[PDB]
Amino acid sequence: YLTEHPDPNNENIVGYNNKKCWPRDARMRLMKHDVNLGRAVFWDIKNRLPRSVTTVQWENSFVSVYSKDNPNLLFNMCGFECRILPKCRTSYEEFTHKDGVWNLQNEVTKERTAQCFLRVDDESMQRFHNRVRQILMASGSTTFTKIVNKWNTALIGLMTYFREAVVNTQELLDLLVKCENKIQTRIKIGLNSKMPSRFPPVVFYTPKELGGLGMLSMGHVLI
Amino acid sequence: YYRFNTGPVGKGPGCGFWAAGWRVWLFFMRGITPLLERWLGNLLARQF
Amino acid sequence: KDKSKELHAIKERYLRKFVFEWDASEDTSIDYNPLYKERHQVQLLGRGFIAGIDLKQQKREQSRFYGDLMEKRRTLEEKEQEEARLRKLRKKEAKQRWDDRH
Amino acid sequence: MDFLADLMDNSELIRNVTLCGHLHHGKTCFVDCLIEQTHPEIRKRYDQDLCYTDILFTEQERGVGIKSTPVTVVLPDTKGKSYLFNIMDTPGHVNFSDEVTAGLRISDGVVLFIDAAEGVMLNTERLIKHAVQERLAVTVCINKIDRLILELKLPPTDAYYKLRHIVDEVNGLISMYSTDENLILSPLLGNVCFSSSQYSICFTLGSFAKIYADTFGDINYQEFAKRLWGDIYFNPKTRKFTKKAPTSSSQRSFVEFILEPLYKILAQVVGDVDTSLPRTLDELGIHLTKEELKLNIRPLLRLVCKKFFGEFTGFVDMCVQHIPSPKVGAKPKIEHTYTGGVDSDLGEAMSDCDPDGPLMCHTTKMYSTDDGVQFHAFGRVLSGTIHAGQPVKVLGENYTLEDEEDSQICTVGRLWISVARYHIEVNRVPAGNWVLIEGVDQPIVKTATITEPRGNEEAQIFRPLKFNTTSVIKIAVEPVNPSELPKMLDGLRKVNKSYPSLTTKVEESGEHVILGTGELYLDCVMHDLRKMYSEIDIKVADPVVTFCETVVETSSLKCFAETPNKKNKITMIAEPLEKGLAEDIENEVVQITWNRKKLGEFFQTKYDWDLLAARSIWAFGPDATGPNILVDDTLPSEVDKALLGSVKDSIVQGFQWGTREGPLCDELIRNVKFKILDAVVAQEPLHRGGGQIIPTARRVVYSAFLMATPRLMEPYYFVEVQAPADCVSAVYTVLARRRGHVTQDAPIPGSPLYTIKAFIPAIDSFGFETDLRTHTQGQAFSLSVFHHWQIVPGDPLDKSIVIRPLEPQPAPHLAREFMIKTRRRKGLSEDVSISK
Amino acid sequence: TYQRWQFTLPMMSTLYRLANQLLTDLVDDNYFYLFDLKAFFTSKALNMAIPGGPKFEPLVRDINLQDEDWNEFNDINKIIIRQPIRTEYKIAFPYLYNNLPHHVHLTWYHTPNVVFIKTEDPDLPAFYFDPLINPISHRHSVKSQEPLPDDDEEFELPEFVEPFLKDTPLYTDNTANGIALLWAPRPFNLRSGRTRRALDIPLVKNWYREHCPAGQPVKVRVSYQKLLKYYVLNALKHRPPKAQKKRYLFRSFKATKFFQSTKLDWVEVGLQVCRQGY
Amino acid sequence: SVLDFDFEKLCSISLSHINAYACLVCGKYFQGRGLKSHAYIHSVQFSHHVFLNLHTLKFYCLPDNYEIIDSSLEDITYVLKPTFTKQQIANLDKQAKLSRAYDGTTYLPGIVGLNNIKANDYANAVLQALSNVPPLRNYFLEEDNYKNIKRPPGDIMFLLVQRFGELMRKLWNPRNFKAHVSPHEMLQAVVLCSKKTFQITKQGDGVDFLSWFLNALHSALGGTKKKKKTIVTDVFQGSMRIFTKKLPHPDLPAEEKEQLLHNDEYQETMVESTFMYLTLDLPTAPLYKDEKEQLIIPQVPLFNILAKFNGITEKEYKTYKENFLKRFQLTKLPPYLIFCIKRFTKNNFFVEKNPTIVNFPITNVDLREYLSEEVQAVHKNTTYDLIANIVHDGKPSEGSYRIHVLHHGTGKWYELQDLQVTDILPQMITLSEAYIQIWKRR
RNA sequence: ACUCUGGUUUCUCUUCAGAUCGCAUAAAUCUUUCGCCUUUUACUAAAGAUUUCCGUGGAGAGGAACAACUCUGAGUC
Ligand SMILES: O=P(O)(O)O[C@H]1[C@@H](OP(=O)(O)O)[C@@H](OP(=O)(O)O)[C@@H](OP(=O)(O)O)[C@@H](OP(=O)(O)O)[C@H]1OP(=O)(O)O
Repeated sequence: YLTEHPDPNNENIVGYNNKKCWPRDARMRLMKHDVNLGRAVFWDIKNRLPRSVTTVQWENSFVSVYSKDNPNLLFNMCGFECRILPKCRTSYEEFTHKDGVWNLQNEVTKERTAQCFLRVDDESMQRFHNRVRQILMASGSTTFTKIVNKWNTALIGLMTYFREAVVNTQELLDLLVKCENKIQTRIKIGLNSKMPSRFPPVVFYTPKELGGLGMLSMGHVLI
Repeated sequence: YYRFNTGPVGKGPGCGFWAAGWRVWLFFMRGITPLLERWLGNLLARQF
Repeated sequence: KDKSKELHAIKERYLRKFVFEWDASEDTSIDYNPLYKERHQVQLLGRGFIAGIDLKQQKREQSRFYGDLMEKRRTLEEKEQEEARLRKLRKKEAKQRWDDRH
Repeated sequence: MDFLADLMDNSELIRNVTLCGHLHHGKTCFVDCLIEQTHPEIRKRYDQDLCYTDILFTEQERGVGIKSTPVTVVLPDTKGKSYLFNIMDTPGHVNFSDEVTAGLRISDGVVLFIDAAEGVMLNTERLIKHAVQERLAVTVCINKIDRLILELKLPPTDAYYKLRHIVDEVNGLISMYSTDENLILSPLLGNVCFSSSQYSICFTLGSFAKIYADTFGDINYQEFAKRLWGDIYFNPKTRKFTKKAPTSSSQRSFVEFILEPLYKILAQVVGDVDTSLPRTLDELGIHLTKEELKLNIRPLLRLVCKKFFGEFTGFVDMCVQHIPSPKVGAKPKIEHTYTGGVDSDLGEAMSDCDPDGPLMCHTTKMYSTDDGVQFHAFGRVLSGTIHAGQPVKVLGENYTLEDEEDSQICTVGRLWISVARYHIEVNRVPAGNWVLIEGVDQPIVKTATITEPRGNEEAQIFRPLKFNTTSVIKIAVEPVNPSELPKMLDGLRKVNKSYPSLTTKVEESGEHVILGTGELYLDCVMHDLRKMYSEIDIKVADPVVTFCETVVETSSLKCFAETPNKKNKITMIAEPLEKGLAEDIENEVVQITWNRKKLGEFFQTKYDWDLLAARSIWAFGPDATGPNILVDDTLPSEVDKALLGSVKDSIVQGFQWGTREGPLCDELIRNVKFKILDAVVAQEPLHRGGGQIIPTARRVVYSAFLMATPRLMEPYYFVEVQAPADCVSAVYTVLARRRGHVTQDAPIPGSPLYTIKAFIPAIDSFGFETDLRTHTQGQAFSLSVFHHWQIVPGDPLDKSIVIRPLEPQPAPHLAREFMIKTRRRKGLSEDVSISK
Repeated sequence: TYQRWQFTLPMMSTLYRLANQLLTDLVDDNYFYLFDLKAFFTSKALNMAIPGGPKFEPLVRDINLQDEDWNEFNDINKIIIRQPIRTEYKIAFPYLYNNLPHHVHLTWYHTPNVVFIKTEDPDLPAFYFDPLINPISHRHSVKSQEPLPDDDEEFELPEFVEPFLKDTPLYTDNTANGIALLWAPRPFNLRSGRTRRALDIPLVKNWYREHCPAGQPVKVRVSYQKLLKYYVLNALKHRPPKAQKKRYLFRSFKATKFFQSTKLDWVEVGLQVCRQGY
Repeated sequence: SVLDFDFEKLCSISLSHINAYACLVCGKYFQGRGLKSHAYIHSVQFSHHVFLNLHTLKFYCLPDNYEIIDSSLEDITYVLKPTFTKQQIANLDKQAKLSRAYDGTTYLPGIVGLNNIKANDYANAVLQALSNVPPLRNYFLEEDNYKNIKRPPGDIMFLLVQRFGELMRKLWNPRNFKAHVSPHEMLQAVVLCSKKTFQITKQGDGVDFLSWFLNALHSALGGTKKKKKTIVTDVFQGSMRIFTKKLPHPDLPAEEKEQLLHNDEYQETMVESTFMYLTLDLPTAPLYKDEKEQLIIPQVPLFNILAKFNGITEKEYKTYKENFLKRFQLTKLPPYLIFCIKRFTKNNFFVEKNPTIVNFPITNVDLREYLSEEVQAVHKNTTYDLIANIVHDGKPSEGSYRIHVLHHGTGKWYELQDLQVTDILPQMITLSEAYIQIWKRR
């Protein structure tokens, strides 16, 4: 790769791609050797595929390296960012407290050899927020039941897709609670121009069988 | 009050240093008065 | 606690609704470093007199290190002059206290 | 104003002098007073001083001078004509004093400054010792005399006693530093000038005597100064200097006739406007206008003192009396600075300072232009006259007669020798005068000698510049983005030329490391780099201290390496150096160039080393100054003595390479007595491969260091923290937190302050001054300069517990983690291999 | 006009005596080590705020310097931290201990320690060796290493040559007052100057500018920090473009025939204004 | 093993350009010497007993003692030292010979497919097109002629120009080994000399970069010397006798127009414009496609460039309030004709490029005769062939460039793109929006 | 010791702002982001650019008031 593309100024890591969602200590170790290997592999892949039939742009790609320098691997998966960390490399006070990780073992060793910490992808969270914005957008004359059912479908879909990632990702919880309050305020302003001082939650959670909106929510509101 | 009641002076309401807030209120009033003058002129005119 | 305080400090370094008055959540003076947390008050060797601090209380609150050193270093004539000055000051203080609550 | 250029021709009317200061404020105030006296156009504002010596904006904003300013003018004298004084004002910081070291070669006379209230300081003592070791004249100046008069309000007799104590301490320090008979300094001798540098109040005994003669009578000023200077007492009945002190209640002559009038004038001025009444002014022979009286107390006092005390004639007279002309003073400078010896014909001609002889100018200072694109090399012209456009060969600091390629020819544009107005009207400058050569900046980095192209073919550059301080604080430099990496590198080069103390090294790990002495020094370096030399934003690393590797125990087993050519093997054993030898060798006490008999006598007398051991081939690190010495103890019974003589150069090169790059962290190694046990090698020259010895030699060095007990060494910085008495104990508390040890603590004589000399490790020294000043709530002040290497606790290669990434390690574990981190950061293999 | 005042030294002495209660005893600017306006400026120009300094909203998002990725040299595996790099270190040397300092301000390094002794008793002479001043070695030093003059052989001085300033008291009663005023705060250091308005003389200003009112509850700290924030924000944006024509609108209204001038008590004017507002 | 001489010559350990000897085997240049310095350490570590000198390029005969090169491996020495005299330039001008490089590639004198920076590749293409002229290579190879002009110490333009010329001569020299040449040194010199304008950090406009380079070249050769007419400037100077008329503003009525004419406002005034490179603007873009709704390409005939004799002389338009009549008339046509299409133009909101085809045949032209009929005697060689044409491609934001140049005399007419080295046929070359064209009078 | 030297308080009027206009400190609008977010009054909080607003200095002009007392430098004094 250096023969094909020299790197005398060490500018390879100048425009590297990394996942900003993960914390600093685990996102990506942009060591010179790891960056050089990533660029070399990307160049090899781009050379093995003709630029006419298809293409692999670097500006919209992702590479992860695991070695003596970088101890983690990053996968984007099916719209879910998951980092794998072997147990044999670092301990860092290993414990079984949260459910946001996955215990993976070997067939022969029959012991937990690596843990996969997963979270909703930034693209997936943005798409869900855009869907919520679309639902709140078509509220000029739509029925309240239609709006609340659209929210129920959206929240149910997201939870059924990645419950573990929803629980793990604090940002996902914050954004879902924020847009849930957005829709609740939309219903309130639909009821009256002003804002209720108390806004009782019986209306928003009584099932439609009993005559209510029946909004399924992932929040925690104490009646 | 913290300083006034620093020592032998009681911890009661007996503090008399109004100048410190008086100057701040004077400055804020000086900033505000253009708005009041402009609106009062708008009312005093015929294009209210 | 101090060791853990330094630990998370280094980790952090590297890794409408009307309100009546200010809130204590904005305080920044909380520093775990005992040297920075407990800063030696600048008494100016018996010459430090803060404005709002009571003069008599400040004299009582003074560490008296400078006063004790001056008393030790003062000669017999200097000690006599200081004793006379403090006696006159005490007489003046008695004169003022006589007027108060008379 | 053409007399400024006219006086430059007279080689006997020049007074090459460099200034020193406890703090840059005091010296620059004096320089500004001198400029105001010489230049009537520039007048200091009432709010703040002009500070004409602070050219850089960084110094102006920070308040501490950054770069030395070589600016002065023709100044008159009381009993003499105007002499073209040229003064290189130096910064008043412990680290920045390294820049003043350059001035040590600019001039042959140091007009040292000492604050009256502050007294002796660590910076002042270090500067005095360095000047004494530099063989230059010293004329002391009691600075801030108004502090004792006004700030302390001390009695006149007590003030005189304090001044005498300060002078006595200075004289004792000078006598300890140098044994020359000219060490006597006193107002009677003319080596002490009382110059407050504030309110323009400067004088000597001769100045006061001349003022007395001008006021009334016709008393000989020289005799009066010789009499009234000391404590000889004055008898009014006898009306003469009576050493027996006849009068019971009389005051000393200096106190009665010199200090007392100044005290009376200050009391009248500061006390009240009615105290400094027009009657008092008339009694003093001054008639100030109503406008001058309406000014505030400080401007009124400044005007009164300036009008009453002349125009600093006493300082000029004192400098002329002792600081020699360049013609007289060139011979000692030729003997000291020149490495070619004064016995050389060109050297002998330079010792005579012949303008019409060969051209030999030594440029050591480097100054950036206003645009910052180009530089200008400032230096003294020892011999010859430089002309605009005349080509010259600029031999660098590393130039030698072995290779002529080390020097390059370049043209010299405008000279701009005059600096007071910073103008470039100078066309040619004679010998002995400072010249700011333009256009020759590119071939030379720093401390390089320019010479005529074809007139001389054997003249060599002067000795390389040496500094008392040692750069121990290292910091990495990287660009924010590599896209414009070379641009930053350009600025880096501009840093290397501008600051002689700063050392830019391209480490093997692809990191550009800047080595400096103090934290403020490196901060100023980075500010100049970002703002001026390279506008690119630069990312840095946490400051690190250069570490040393030492030995405590002798090597257990011998270590031998075989040359590839027919297996020629050299075996050696390393032993720790004798206690106290490291600083002795490092102080240039003994050089490898010394005669074998002289070195043997020195070692047998001082350190009681064996005569056979002394007669062995001695290396003593790089440039004979490295504390790690090498002795070739090979047995003469072996037939390798001829081979050793034929391989002595290769062995020395291998030893110096190993000294520069050790086995642990590849850093400098000191206090290692490498004993070359033996060597078996084929006598055939073909088997004596030059490249097969130095790698083998350094491998032997590494194995011997591993065979011996290895230890890490950190540079303990001396800090003379001055603080008020109440905080003194609290100051120790700071040293308690930063692993500091208090060496001494004494009250300041005549001042309520209190000095504490402490030895702070460099690892914890980063930000120590900030902690001391903030904890003491802005009262205590500190100043830290590197003092000596001290062995760090623990073992570099012992298998110890790995420390947490963000937690300080325990004391026994410091050495191993220091070693591993340094090895990894340098780019070499982290793990230390015993086999390697 | 009452615009400029020319006064005497004793009046400053007595006014400073009276105002000692409202004025702090600090005389050297080194006390405001990291509390001068430049320290707060360079703190605001960064995310980090000193413990004694107020917090600030960052000027920009600054996501580039928020959480940088691990690099070859930026890795904490190699950086050794003997002591925490506190905000004091960054503020003291912004160009060294701060990656990408960018737009910052420069702080004053040091000021020589003001060695001053405040007068304790007026009767005692000013030029007196105060006990706090450290004693000096009054060594006999019978040796004569210093040069010595002739013994009753030269230096014949005329009797008309007096030691210059004579028949004048070296120490006077006003010396102590003046030398104390010479190290007064800003208002009293000036012998004579120009007036300032009543509303723009901040008495409390010197209070919060101090390091801290030590021994105070948390709420006092919070109030001091917030008011220091307000003061530093006031100090930041301070540039008048107002090259006015000095059109005194109030004077023109006074000259208007629709209004007249008179003299009356302040309380009468106050009740007049209350009635007018009603 | 690696030829890194394309990058800037600097120390690998000392960061100094003085006495920077290069490792003959390792390939790293350090400022140290053979004994007790950085180069000594490199020799004792890399085991490379030979190291080429900084200036003489003398490989170390001994590991540390002496530095004397061997003529056996003088290929790198000849590559780093372009020394083709005029007699050798004639051989260089005889490009028909198969000038295989050291590695076996194609030399392509002036049209070598050297590597270009990722950004501002238009500047690299412009430099290559300028270097594609054998006169440019001959001028660059004349180091003695180049060194004749004194270089002022204050200005760094002369040094950057000299470095760029040396790099171009090395690229055009047959002694080169690798077809791809790193423009890092050239890009840095261009950025430093041009005050960061047209820097390699971001994509730069071809016309602006070419104008800046021409101005810098003129400044390098021109100045205080008696030869004010710089060789680079005089090669492509030109002269337009534009009888500019300050015609009245359109808002002025007929009476105001008559008053201005009586006041000689609309009088023609000769401009004597330098016109270093002709700037021919394409006509208006087709707002609505009529023939084929998918895309309408209004090809501009080459006579539009030749229309500057009268069409430019009939221009009565300006962006100011007064409708200035340009009345452009090119008097003296330079031997080198550099036509700039200037397809990019800023609209009221965004800058857009006209996709109109060039439609410019590569044959003889008669615009010089049309511009001035009497000048035909002076301009005997009016048959100018388009030597090198560079066309932009892609979107205006994320776009690139591609050029095709013909060797003088040989007439290869090959594409200068590194991948498509040999492309003689036009292959609808005029179909794309040619960014610029360069032709020689011949 | 000799000749000329000649006001400062003030009131307004008209300009120009250098100078921390001011050793104090507000407000309005607009602009970009941050909390945004429920529409404007608004905000939160910083940056950027204006404006008003409290004030001030320089300089010039015109009357009143001490205009006759000169201050003061020059005038070899
Ligand atoms: O409501 P906060 O701002 O917290 O302060 C109030 C109160 O202040 P106001 O008078 O402004 O309502 C009192 O203050 P003063 O009466 O002194 O002015 C009182 O103080 P005292 O008890 O000293 O009278 C007391 O403060 P604290 O009890 O802490 O001294 C109390 O604060 P809390 O509401 O927090 O009790």
